[PDB]
Order: sequence, then structure tokens, then C-alpha cells
Amino acid sequence: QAEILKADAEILKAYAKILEAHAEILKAQ
Amino acid sequence: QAEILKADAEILKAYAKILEAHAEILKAQ
Amino acid sequence: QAEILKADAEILKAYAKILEAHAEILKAQ
Amino acid sequence: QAEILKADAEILKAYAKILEAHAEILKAQ
Amino acid sequence: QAEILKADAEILKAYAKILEAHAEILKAQ
Amino acid sequence: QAEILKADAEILKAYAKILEAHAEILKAQ
Amino acid sequence: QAEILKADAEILKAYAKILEAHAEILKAQ
Amino acid sequence: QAEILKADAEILKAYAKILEAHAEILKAQ
Amino acid sequence: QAEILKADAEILKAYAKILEAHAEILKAQ
Amino acid sequence: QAEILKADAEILKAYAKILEAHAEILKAQ
Amino acid sequence: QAEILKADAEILKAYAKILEAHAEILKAQ
Amino acid sequence: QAEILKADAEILKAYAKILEAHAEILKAQ
Amino acid sequence: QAEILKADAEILKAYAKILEAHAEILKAQ
Amino acid sequence: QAEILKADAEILKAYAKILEAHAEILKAQ
Amino acid sequence: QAEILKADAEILKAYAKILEAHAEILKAQ
Amino acid sequence: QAEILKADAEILKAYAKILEAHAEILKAQ
Amino acid sequence: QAEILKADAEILKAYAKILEAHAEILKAQ
Amino acid sequence: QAEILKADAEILKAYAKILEAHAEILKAQ
Amino acid sequence: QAEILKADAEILKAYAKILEAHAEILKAQ
Amino acid sequence: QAEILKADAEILKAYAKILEAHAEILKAQ
Amino acid sequence: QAEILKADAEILKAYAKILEAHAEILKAQ
Amino acid sequence: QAEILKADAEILKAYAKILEAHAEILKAQ
Amino acid sequence: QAEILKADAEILKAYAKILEAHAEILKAQ
Amino acid sequence: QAEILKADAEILKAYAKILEAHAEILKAQ
Amino acid sequence: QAEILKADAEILKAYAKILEAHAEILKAQ
Amino acid sequence: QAEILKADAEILKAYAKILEAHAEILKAQ
Amino acid sequence: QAEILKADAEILKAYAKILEAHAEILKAQ
Amino acid sequence: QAEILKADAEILKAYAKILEAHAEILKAQ
Amino acid sequence: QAEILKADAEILKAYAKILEAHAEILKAQ
Amino acid sequence: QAEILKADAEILKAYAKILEAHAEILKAQ
Amino acid sequence: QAEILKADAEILKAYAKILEAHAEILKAQ
Amino acid sequence: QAEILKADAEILKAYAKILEAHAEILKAQ
Amino acid sequence: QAEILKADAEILKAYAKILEAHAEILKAQ
Amino acid sequence: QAEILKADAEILKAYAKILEAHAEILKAQ
Amino acid sequence: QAEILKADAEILKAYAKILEAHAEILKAQ
Amino acid sequence: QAEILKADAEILKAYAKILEAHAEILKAQ
Amino acid sequence: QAEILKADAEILKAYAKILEAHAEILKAQ
Amino acid sequence: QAEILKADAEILKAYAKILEAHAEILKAQ
Amino acid sequence: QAEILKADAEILKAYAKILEAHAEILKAQ
Amino acid sequence: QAEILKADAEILKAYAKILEAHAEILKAQ
Amino acid sequence: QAEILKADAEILKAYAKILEAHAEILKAQ
Amino acid sequence: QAEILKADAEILKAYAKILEAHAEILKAQ
Amino acid sequence: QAEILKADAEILKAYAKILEAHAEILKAQ
Amino acid sequence: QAEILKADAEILKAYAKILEAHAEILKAQ
Amino acid sequence: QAEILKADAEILKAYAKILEAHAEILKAQ
Amino acid sequence: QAEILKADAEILKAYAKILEAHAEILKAQ
Amino acid sequence: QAEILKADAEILKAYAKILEAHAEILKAQ
Amino acid sequence: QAEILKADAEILKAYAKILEAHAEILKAQ
Amino acid sequence: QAEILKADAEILKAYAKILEAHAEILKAQ
Amino acid sequence: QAEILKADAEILKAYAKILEAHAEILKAQ
Amino acid sequence: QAEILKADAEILKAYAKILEAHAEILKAQ
Amino acid sequence: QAEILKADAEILKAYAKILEAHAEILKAQ
Amino acid sequence: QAEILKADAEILKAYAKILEAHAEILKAQ
Amino acid sequence: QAEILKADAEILKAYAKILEAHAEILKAQ
Amino acid sequence: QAEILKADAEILKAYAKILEAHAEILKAQ
Amino acid sequence: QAEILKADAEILKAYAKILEAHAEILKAQ
Amino acid sequence: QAEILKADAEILKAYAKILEAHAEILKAQ
Repeated sequence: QAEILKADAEILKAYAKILEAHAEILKAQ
Repeated sequence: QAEILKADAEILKAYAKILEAHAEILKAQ
Repeated sequence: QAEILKADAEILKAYAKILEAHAEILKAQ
Repeated sequence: QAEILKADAEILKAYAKILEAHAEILKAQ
Repeated sequence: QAEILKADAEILKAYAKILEAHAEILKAQ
Repeated sequence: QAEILKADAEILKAYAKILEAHAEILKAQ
Repeated sequence: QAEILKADAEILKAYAKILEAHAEILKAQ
Repeated sequence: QAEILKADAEILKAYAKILEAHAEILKAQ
Repeated sequence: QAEILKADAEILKAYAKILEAHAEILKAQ
Repeated sequence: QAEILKADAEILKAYAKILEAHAEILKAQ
Repeated sequence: QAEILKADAEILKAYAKILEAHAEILKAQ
Repeated sequence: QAEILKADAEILKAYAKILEAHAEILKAQ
Repeated sequence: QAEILKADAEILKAYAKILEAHAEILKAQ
Repeated sequence: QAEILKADAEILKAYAKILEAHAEILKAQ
Repeated sequence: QAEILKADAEILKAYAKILEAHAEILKAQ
Repeated sequence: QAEILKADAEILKAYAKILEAHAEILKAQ
Repeated sequence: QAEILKADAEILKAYAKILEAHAEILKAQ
Repeated sequence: QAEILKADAEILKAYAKILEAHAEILKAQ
Repeated sequence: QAEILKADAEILKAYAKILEAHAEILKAQ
Repeated sequence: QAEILKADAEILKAYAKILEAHAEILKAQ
Repeated sequence: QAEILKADAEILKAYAKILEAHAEILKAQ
Repeated sequence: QAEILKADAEILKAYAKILEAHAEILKAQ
Repeated sequence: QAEILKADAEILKAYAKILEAHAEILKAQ
Repeated sequence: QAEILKADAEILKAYAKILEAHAEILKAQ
Repeated sequence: QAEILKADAEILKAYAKILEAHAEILKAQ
Repeated sequence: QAEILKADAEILKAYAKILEAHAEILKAQ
Repeated sequence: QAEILKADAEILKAYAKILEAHAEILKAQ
Repeated sequence: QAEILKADAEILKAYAKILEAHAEILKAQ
Repeated sequence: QAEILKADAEILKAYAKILEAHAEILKAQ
Repeated sequence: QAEILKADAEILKAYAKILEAHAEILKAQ
Repeated sequence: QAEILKADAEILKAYAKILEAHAEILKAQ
Repeated sequence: QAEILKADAEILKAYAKILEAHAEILKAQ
Repeated sequence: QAEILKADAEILKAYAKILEAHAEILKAQ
Repeated sequence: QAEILKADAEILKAYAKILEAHAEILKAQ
Repeated sequence: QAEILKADAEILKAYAKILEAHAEILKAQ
Repeated sequence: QAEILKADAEILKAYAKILEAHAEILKAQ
Repeated sequence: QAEILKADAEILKAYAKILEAHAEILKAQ
Repeated sequence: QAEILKADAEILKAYAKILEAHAEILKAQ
Repeated sequence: QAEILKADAEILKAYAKILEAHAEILKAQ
Repeated sequence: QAEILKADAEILKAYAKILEAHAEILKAQ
Repeated sequence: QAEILKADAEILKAYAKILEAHAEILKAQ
Repeated sequence: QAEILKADAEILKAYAKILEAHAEILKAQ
Repeated sequence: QAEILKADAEILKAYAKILEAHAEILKAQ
Repeated sequence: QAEILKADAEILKAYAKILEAHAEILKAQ
Repeated sequence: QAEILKADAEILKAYAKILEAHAEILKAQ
Repeated sequence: QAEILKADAEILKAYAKILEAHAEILKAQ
Repeated sequence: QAEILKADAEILKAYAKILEAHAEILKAQ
Repeated sequence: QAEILKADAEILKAYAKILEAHAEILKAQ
Repeated sequence: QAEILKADAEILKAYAKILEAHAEILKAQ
Repeated sequence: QAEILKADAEILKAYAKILEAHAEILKAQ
Repeated sequence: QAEILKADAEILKAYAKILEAHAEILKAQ
Repeated sequence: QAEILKADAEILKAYAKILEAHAEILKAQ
Repeated sequence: QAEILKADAEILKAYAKILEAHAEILKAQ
Repeated sequence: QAEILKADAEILKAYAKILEAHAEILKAQ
Repeated sequence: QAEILKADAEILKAYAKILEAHAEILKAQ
Repeated sequence: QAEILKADAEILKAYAKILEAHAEILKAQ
Repeated sequence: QAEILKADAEILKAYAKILEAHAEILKAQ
């Protein structure tokens, strides 16, 4: 099951990346 | 059943890949 | 019934393959 | 009835085959 | 009634055969 | 699981970044 | 976990910044 | 944790600032 | 923690200011 | 006993819906 | 007893729907 | 009793729908 | 009692629909 | 026992919904 | 035992909902 | 045992809801 | 053991609610 | 162990409620 | 240990309630 | 240790109740 | 130590009750 | 020491009860 | 007094329902 | 007083329903 | 007072329904 | 006294329900 | 006394429910 | 005395519930 | 004496519950 | 004496609860 | 004497609770 | 003597509580 | 003698409380 | 003799209280 | 002899009270 | 003095209860 | 003084209840 | 003072209830 | 002060209910 | 202050209800 | 502040309802 | 801020309803 | 009114006569 | 009224006659 | 009324006759 | 009334006969 | 009444026969 | 009554037989 | 009654057999 | 009764076997 | 009874085994 | 019984082992 | 019993070890 | 107030008159 | 206020008059 | 306010007048 | 506000006038 958990971890990491990228774009605006 | 679980794991991995790729594209924009 | 379950497993595996392939194409774009 | 179940299993197997073949074609594109 | 059930089983078997044959043709394309 | 926790941490960090950036924009207005 | 806590701290700091900025704007009005 | 506490302190300080500013406006009215 | 306490003190001071200002307005009416 | 035959008819109607959906696919192409 | 015959008619109508769907497929080609 | 005959007529109408669908197929070719 | 005769007429009309469908087939050829 | 066949029909209807959704996808393209 | 098959059908219906949502995405683009 | 499969279906339905929400986002843009 | 998978599905549903709320934000703009 | 994951989901749901409230704010403006 | 995470979620939910109340204020204006 | 965080959340919830009451005032006007 | 923070929260809740009562007054007018 | 703060909160709650009673009076008029 | 007549009308309506049911029987034959 | 006449009309309408049901019988024959 | 006349009209309409039902009978013969 | 007549009407309505159920039986055959 | 007749009607309604259930059986066959 | 008849009706209703349950069984098959 | 009949009805209702549970079993299969 | 029959009914109801629990088990599988 | 039968019913109810708990276990898995 | 059987039922209920607690454990995992 | 069995049941209930507490621990983690 | 078993149960209940307190500790952390 | 075991249980209960007090301390912090 | 009028109202309410009970009687007949 | 008027209103409400009960009687007839 | 007017309104509402009951009577006739 | 006006509105609403009841009477005639 | 205006609107709505009831009267005539 | 305007709109809507009721009167004549 | 404009629109819509009601009056004449 | 009742009695008598005559005819068949 | 009751008695007698005659016919079949 | 009761008795007797006749027919099958 | 009771007895006897006959048929299968 | 009891006895005997016959069939499977 | 008891005994015997047969089947699996 | 007791004994014996068989299967896993 | 006791003994023995088997499995993990 | 006691002994032995095994696992962690 | 006592001894020994192992882990931290 | 005592001794020894280890950690802080 | 009391007296006198008149009528019956 | 009381007195007097008049009419019947 | 009270008095006087006039009319009938 | 009150007084006076005038007309009839 741990594989599922680490998959979730990578999911959330990517989500955070999307968030901070949108943040950088907002900062550029 | 464990085969189903690892299938799900690979599913979510691919989903995370899609997410981070869309994130990289957003970053390029 | 287990045959049905492993059939489902292969289904989901193929679905994940489709997903990651679409992801690679998105990455190429 | 089990015959019906294994018929379903073969159905789903063939469906998965169609899926992964379409996936390979998508990959070729 | 069981005769009806096994008839259905053969039906679904033939359907699966049609499916996998169409799949092989798709693979050839 | 700790990976999930640190993912959450990065999430919240990014959220705080969004917040303070919106704050800086409000300050500019 | 402490990382989560300091993330929260930064969150609340940003919130306070938003608050005092809104306060400065109210003062300007 | 003390960081959280001082964050709270700054929060409440900003709140007091909002309060006294609203008070000054009320006084002007 | 004392910072929190003095924050509270300033809070209550501002509240008293609001009160006496409302009182002065009532007196003007 | 008739309800058994009702279930059989349900089986067959399901199969019919399968074929109808297959036609829907093919028409969609 | 008649409801038994109703179920029989339901069987037959299901079969008819099967054939109709098959025609739908063929027409769609 | 008449409802029994109604069920019989339903049987026959189902058969008629079968033949009609067969004609639909053949016409579609 | 007449409703019995109505059911009889329904029988006959069903048979007529059968023959009509047969004609439809033959015409379709 | 019939409820077992009801479950079988449910299986098949699910498969039909799968195919229908696949058609929906393809039509959407 | 049938409830097991009900669960299987639930699996398949879930997969169908997945595909339907994917179509919804693609249509939305 | 079937309840295990119910949980699996719940997993998949959750994933479907994820994709549906993603579509909701994209449509909202 | 299944309840573990229930918790996993809860994780995923939470993530879905996150995305849905994000869409709600974006739509609100 | 699953209850740990329940707590994780609670974390995420809390974050979702945060975002939802943020949307509520923005909509209110 | 999980109860610690429960407390964290409580922190976050409190923050969410803060934002919700802020929205309530703004809506009230 | 978690109870400390519970107390922190209590602090924040108190602050939220403050803001909510402020909104209640403003709405009452 | 946490009980100290509990007392702080009690302070704040008291202040909130003050404001709520003030709103009660104003509403009563 | 915290009990001192408890007494302070008691002071404030008393004041709140005063204001609440004043509102009760005014409402009673 | 009128309610007495209402009861009389109820009597008559009951009798009418009797006759209607008798007709239902006869029609059913 | 008029409600008395309403009851009378109810009597008559009941009688009418009687006759109508009698006609229903006779028609059914 | 007019409602009295409404009741009278109701009487007459009831009588009309009586005659209409009588006609229904006679027609049915 | 009228309630006595209400009970009589209840008797008759019960008898009507009897006849209606008898018709239901006969129709079911 | 009327309540006696109510009980009689209850008897009859029970008998009607008996017949209705018998019809339910027969229909179920 | 009427309550005796109520008990009789209860007897009969119980018997009706018996038959209804028997129908439930048969339908379930 | 009637309470004796009530007990009899209780006996019968118990038997009915038995049959109902048996149906529940069979349906569950 | 009736209470004896009440005890008998209790016996039977217990047996019914047994069967119901058995069904609960089987359904749970 | 009846209380003896009450004890017997208690025995049986205990056994039922045993089976119910067993089902609870199995469901929990 | 019956109290002996009561004690037996107590034994069994204790065993049931054991199993229930075991289920509680397993669910908790 | 029965009291001996009561003591036995007490033993078992104690064991059950042990297991319940163990579950409480595990849940607490 | 039974009181000996009561003492044994007391031993076990004490042990259970030990474990419960241990859980209380762990939860408190 | 049993009283010896009672004393043992007293020992254990004392130890439990120790642990409970330790938890009380830790909770108090 | 008002309490005298309260007693008067009690008198009247008693009389009303008398009439209501009389109606209860008459309805019961 | 107002409570006197409350008593007066109680008088009147009692009278109203009287009339209402009288209506209840008359309706019951 | 307002409560006096509340009592007046209570007087009037009582009178209204009187008239309403009078209407109830008249309607009942 | 506003509550005084609320009482006035209550007066007027009472008067309105009076007139409405008067209309109810007149309509009832 | 706005609640004062709410009370005014309540006054006016009451007056409107008065006029509406007057119309109800006149229409009823 | 907006709620003040809401109250104003409520005033106006009340006036509109007044005029509408006046029209209702006039139409009723 | 937008909600302020919503209130303005509410004002205007109220005025529109006023004019519409005036038209209703005039049309009614 | 009693005249109406005896009219009803004669009605039902005639109905019973019709019933038993139809019964005699059924017996002759 | 007793005339109505005996009319009902004769009704039910005739109904029983119909029932037993239908029973004799069923027996002949 | 006893006439009604004996009518019911004959009703139920005839019903039992129908039941046992249907039983004899089932036995012949 | 005893006639009703013995009627019920014969009813239940016939029911038991039906049951054991169905049992013999099941045994033959 | 004893006749009813022995009827119940025969009922339960037949039920047991059905049970053991179903058991023998299960054993044959 | 003893007949009822021995009927119950045979019931439970058959139930035990079903149980041990299901056990033997489980053992064969 | 002893027959009931030995029936219970056989019940519990069979239950123990089921338990140990499930145990042997668990051991095989 | 001793048979019941030894049945319980075998029950608990089997339970202990299940426990130690689960223990061996835990040890293998 | 001693058999029950030794059963309990084996129970507790197995429990201790589970405990020490969990302890060894904790030690390995 | 001594077997129970030594079982308890082994229980407590294992508990002490768990304790000292947790202690060693705490020491490592 | 002495085994129990030495078990307790080892318990308390381990407890003292936990205490002094916590003490060493406190000393390190 | 005494006027109210004598009014009540006359009320009750009239009520008694109604009662004795109804009594005389009952006596005439 | 006394004017209100005497008004009530006259009210009740008139009510008594109505009562005794209705009584005289009942006496005439 | 007294003006309102005397208005009420005149209201009730007029109501009493209406009552006694209706009473005189009833007396004339 | 007193102006509003006296307006209400005049309102109620006029209402009483209407009432007594309607009363005089009723008296003339």
C-alpha cells in the first residue's frame, strides 16, 4: 500500500509546485 | 487483489506526471 | 471470480498506460 | 453460472487488449 | 432454464471473439 | 508517511507565499 | 512536524500583514 | 511554537490598530 | 507571552477609546 | 418463477444495450 | 399465470432489441 | 381470462417486432 | 364479456402485424 | 436465485455504460 | 454470493464514470 | 470479502471525482 | 483491512474537494 | 494505522475549507 | 501520534473559520 | 504535546469568534 | 504551560462576548 | 499564574454581563 | 347539521367505489 | 348556510358517480 | 352573499353531471 | 351521530377494497 | 357504539389485505 | 368488547404479514 | 381474554419475521 | 397464562434475530 | 414457569449477538 | 433453576462482547 | 451454583475490557 | 469458590485499567 | 486465599492510578 | 389584582375542558 | 400594569376555547 | 413600555381567535 | 426604540387577523 | 440603525395585510 | 452599510405590496 | 463591494414593482 | 333524513339480491 | 340504522356464497 | 351485529376451503 | 366469536397443509 | 383456543421439515 | 403447549444441521 | 425443556466446529 | 446442562486457537 | 467447570504470546 | 487455577518487556 | 503466587527506568 | 367582578339544564 | 379597565342566553 | 393608551350585541 | 408615536361602529 502513499506524496508535491508557480505568475502581475 | 492496488498506484503516478507536466507548461507561460 | 479481478487489473494497467502516453505527448507539446 | 462469469472475464480481457492496442497506436502518434 | 443460461454463455463467448478479432485488426492497422 | 507530512508543509508554505504576495499587491493599491 | 508548525507561523504572519495593510488603507480613507 | 505565539501577538496588534483607526474615523464623524 | 498580554492591553485601550468617543457623540446628541 | 424469466430478459436487454452502445461508438467515428 | 407469458414476451422483445441494435451497427458502417 | 390472451398477443407482437428488425437489418445492408 | 372478443381481435391484429412484417422483409430483399 | 442473474445483468449494464462513455469520449474529440 | 458480483459491477461502473469524466474534460477544452 | 471490492470501487470513484473537478476547473477558465 | 482503503479513498476525496474549491475560486473571479 | 490516514485526510479537508472560505471572501467583494 | 495531526487540522480549521468570519464581515457591509 | 496545539487552536477560534461578533455588530447597524 | 494559553483564550472569548453584547444592545435599539 | 488571567477573564465576563443586562433593559422598554 | 349530509355523501361515494371495483373485476376477466 | 348546499351538491355528485360507475360496468361487458 | 349563488350553481352543475352520466350509460348500451 | 355513519362508510369502503383486491388477484392470473 | 363498527371495518380491511397479499404472491410467480 | 375484535383483526393482519413475507421470499428467488 | 389473542398474534408475527428474515438471507445470496 | 405465550413469541423472535444476523454475515462477505 | 422460557430466549439472543459480532468483525476487515 | 440459564446467557454475552471488542480493534487499525 | 458461572462471566467480561482497552490504545495512536 | 474467580477477574480488570491508562498517556502526547 | 489475590489486584490498581496520574500531569502541561 | 382574573380564566378554561370532554364522549359513541 | 391586560387576554382566550369546544361538539354530531 | 402594546396585541389576537372559532362553529353546521 | 415600532406592527397585524377572520366567517355562510 | 427601518417596513407590511384582508372580505361577499 | 439599502428596498417593496393590495381590492369590486 | 450594487439593484427592482403594481391598478379599473 | 337512510338500506338490499343472483348463475355454470 | 347493518350482513353472506361457489368450481377443476 | 360476525365466520370458512382446495391441486401437481 | 376463532384455526391448518405440500415437492426436487 | 395452538405446532413442524429438506439439498451440493 | 416446545426443539435441531453442513462445506473449501 | 437445552448444546458444538474450521483455514493461509 | 458448559469450553478452546494462529501470523510478519 | 478454567488459562497464554510478539516487533522497530 | 496465575505471570512479564523496550527506544531518542 | 510478585517487581523496575530516562532527557533540556 | 361570577353561575345553570334535558330524552329512549 | 370587565360580563350573559335557548329547543325536540 | 382600551370595550360591547341578537333570532326559530 | 396610537384608537372605534351597524341590520332581519 505504501506505494499508494508515496504516489499521493508525489501528487501533493506536484500540486504545491502548481501553486507556487501560479504564485510566481501572480507576483509577476 | 494487490495487483489492483499496484495498478491504482501506477494510475496515480501517471496522474501526478500529468500534473507536474501541466505545471511545467504553466511555468513556461 | 479472481479471473475477473485480474482482468480488471489489466484494464486499469492499460488505462494508466494511455494516461502516461497522453502525458508524454503533452510534455512534447 | 460460472461459465457466464468466465465469459465476462474473457470479455474484459479482450476489452483491455483493445485499450492497450489503442494506447500503442496513440504512442506511435 | 439452464439451457438458456448456457446459450447466453455461448453468446457472450462469440461476442468476445468478435471483440478480440476486431482488436487484432486494429492492431494490424 | 512523513513524506506526506513534508508535502503538506510545502503546500502550506506555498499558500503563505500566495497570501503575502496578495498582501504586497494590496499594499501597492 | 515542526516544519508544519513554522509553515503555520508564516501563514499567520502573512495574515497579519494583510490585516495591517487593510488597516493602513482604512486609515488612508 | 513560540513563533506561533509571536505571530498571534502581531495579529492582535494589527487588530488593535484596526480598532483604533475605526475609532479615529468615528471620532471624525 | 507578555507580548500577548500587552497586545490585549492595547486592544482594551482602543476599545475604551471607542466607548468614550461614542459617549461624546451621545453627549453631542 | 416468472421473475426468473424477467431476470433473463434483463440479461438480454443488457446485451442489447451493449450492442447499441457499440453502434453508438461506430457511428461516432 | 399470464404474467409468465408476459415475461416470455419480454424475452422476445429483448431479442428483437438485440437484432435492432445489430441493424443499427450495420447501418452505421 | 382475457388478459391471458392479451399476453399471447404480446408474444406474437414480440415475434413481429423480431421479424421487423430482421427486415431492418436486411434493408440496411 | 366483450373485452374477451377485444382480446381475440388483438390476437388477430398481432397475426396481421406478423404477416405485414413478413411482407416488409420480402419487399426489402 | 434470480437476483444472482440480476447482478449478472448489472455487470453487463456496467460494461455497456463503459462502452457508451468511450463513445462519448470519441464523439467529444 | 450475488452481492460480490454487485461489487464487481460497482467497480466497472466506477471505471465508466472515470471515462465519462475524461470525456467531460476533453469536451470542455 | 466483497466489501473490499466496494472499497476499491470507492477508490476509483474518488479518482473519477478528481478528474471531474479538474474538468470543472478547466471549464471555469 | 478494507477500512485502510476507505481511508485512502478519503484522502483522495479530500484532494478532489481541494481541486473543486480551487475551481470555485477561479469561477468566482 | 488507518486512523492516521484519517487524520491526514482531516488535514487536507481543513485546507480545502480554507480555500473555500477564501473563495467565499472573494465572491463577497 | 495521529491525535497530534488532529490538533494540526484543528489549527487549520480555526484559521479557516477566521477567514470565513472575515468574509462574513465583508459581505455584511 | 498535542494539547498545546489544541490550546493554540482555541486561541485562534476565540479570535474568530471576535471577528464574527464584530460582523454581527456591523450587520446589526 | 498550555493552560496559560487556555486562560489567554478565555480572555479573548470574554472580549468577544463583550462585543457580542454590544451588538445585542445596538440591535435592540 | 494562569489563574490570575482566569480572574481577569472573569472581570471581563462580568463587564459583558453588565452590557448584556443593559441591552435587556433597553429591549424591555 | 351539514356534516351529517357529508357523511351521507360518504356512504354514497363508498357505494360508488363498490360498483367501480365490481366493474374493475368484470373488466379484468 | 351555503355549506349546507355544498353538502347537497356533494350528495348529488356522489349519485352521479354512482351512475357513471354503472355505465363503466355496462361498457365493460 | 354571492357564494350562496355559487353553491346554487354547484347544485345545478351536479344535476348536469347526473344527466351526462345518464347519457354515458345510454351510449354505452 | 354522524360519526356512526362515517363508520358505516368505513365498512363499505373496506368491502370495496376487498372487491378491488379480488380484481387484483384475477388480473394477476 | 360506532367504534364497534370501526373494529368490524378493521376486520374487513385485514381480510382485504390478505387477499391483496395473495395476489402479490400470484403475481410474483 | 370491541377491543376483542381489534385483537381478531390483529390476528388476521399477522396472517397477512405471513403471506406477504412468503411472497417476498418467492420474489427474491 | 383478548390479550390472549394478542399473544397469539404476537406468535404469528414472530413467525412472519422468521420468514421475512429467511427471505432476507436468500435475497442476500 | 398469556405471558407464557409471550415468552414463546420471545423465543421465536430470538430465532428470527439469529437468522437475521446470519443474513447480515452473508451480506457482509 | 414462563421465566424459564425467558431465560431460554435470553440464551438464544446471546447467541444472536455472537453471530452479529462475528459479522461486525468480517465487515470490518 | 432459570437463573442458571441466565448465568449461561451471561457467559455467552460476555463472549459476544469479546468478539465485538476484537472487531473494534480490527476496525481501529 | 449459578453464581460460579456469574464469576466465570465476570472473568470473561474482564478479558473483554482488556481487549477493548487495547483497542483504545491503538485507536489513540 | 467463585469469589476466587472474582478475584482473578479483578486482576484482569486491573491490568485492563493499566493498558487504558497507557493509552491515556499516549493520547495525551 | 482469594483475599491474597484481592491484594494483588489492589497492587495493580495502585499502579494503574500511578500511570493515570502521570497522564494527568502530562495533559496538564 | 390580575391574578383574580387569572383565576376567572381558569374557571372558564375548566368549563371549556368540560365541553371538550362532552364532545369526546359524543364522538366516542 | 400590562400583566393585567395579559390576564384579560387570558379571559378572552378561555372564552375562545369555549367556543372552539362547542364547535368540536357540533362537528362531532 | 412596548410590552404594554404587546399585551394590547395579545388582547386583539384573542378577539381574533374568538371570531375564528365562531367561524369554525358556523362552518361546522 | 425600534421594538416599540415592532409592537405597533404587531397591533396592526392583530387587526388584520381580525378582519381576515371576519372574512372567514362571511365566506363560511 | 437599519433594524429601525426594518420595523418601519414591518409596519407597512402589516398595513398591506390589512388592506389585503379587506379585499378578502369584499371578494367573499 | 449595504444592509441599510436592503432595508430601504424593503420599505419600497412594502409600499408596492400596499399598492398591489389596493389593486386587488379594486379588481374585487 | 459588489453586494452594495446588488442592494442598489434591489432598490430599483422595488421601484419597478411599484410601477408594475400601479399599472395593475390602472388595468383593473 | 331517516328516509334517506332507509332508501340506502333498500339500495343495499337490491345490491345483495343482484349479488346472490349472479352467484346462483355462477353456480349453474 | 340497524336495517343498514343487516343489509351489510346479507351483503357479506352473498359474498361468502360467491366465494364458496368459486371454490367448488376450482375443486371441480 | 352478531349476524355480521357470523357472516365473517362463513367468509373465512369459504376462504379456508379455497386455500385447502388450491393445496390439493398443488399436491396433485 | 368462537366461530371466528375456529375459522382461524382451519385457516392455519390449511396453511400448514400448503406448507408441508410445498415441502414434499421440494423434497422431490 | 388450544386448536389454534396445535395449528401453530403443525405450522412449525412443517417449517422444520422445509428447513431440514433444504439442509439435505445443501448437503447433496 | 409442550408440543410447541418440541416443535422449537426440532427447529433448532434442523438449524444446527444446516450449520454443521455449511461447516463441512467450508471444510471442503 | 431439556430437549431445547440439548438442541442448544448441539448448536454451540456446530458453532465451535465452524470456528475451528475457519481457524484451520487461517492457519493454512 | 453440563453439555452446554463443555460446549462453551470447546468454543473458548477454538477461540484460543484462532488467537494463537493470528499470533503466529503476526510473528511471521 | 474446570475445563472452562483451563480454557481461560490457554486463552490468557495466547494473549500473552500476542503481547510478547508485538513487543518483539516493537523492539525490532 | 494455578495455570491461570502463571498465565498472568507470563502476561505481566511480557508487559514488562514491552515497557523496557519502549524505554530503550526512548533512551535511543 | 511469588511469580506474580516478581513480575510486579520487574514491572516497577521498568517503570523506574522509564522515569530516570525521562529525567535524563529533562536534564538534557 | 361579581357580575362575571354571576354570569358564570347562569352559564353553569344553563349547562345543567342542557344536561337534565338530554337526560330526559335518554329516559324517553 | 372595569368597562372591559363589564363588557365581558355582558358577553358571558349573552352566551348563557344562547345556551339556554338551545336548551329550550332541545327540550322541544 | 386608555383610548385604545375603551375602544376595545366598545368592540366587545358590539360583539355582545351581535351575540344576543343572534340569540334572539335563534329563539324566534 | 402617540399620534399612531390615537389613530389606532379611531380605527378600532370605526370598526366597532361597523360591527354595531351590522348588528342593527341583523336585528332588523
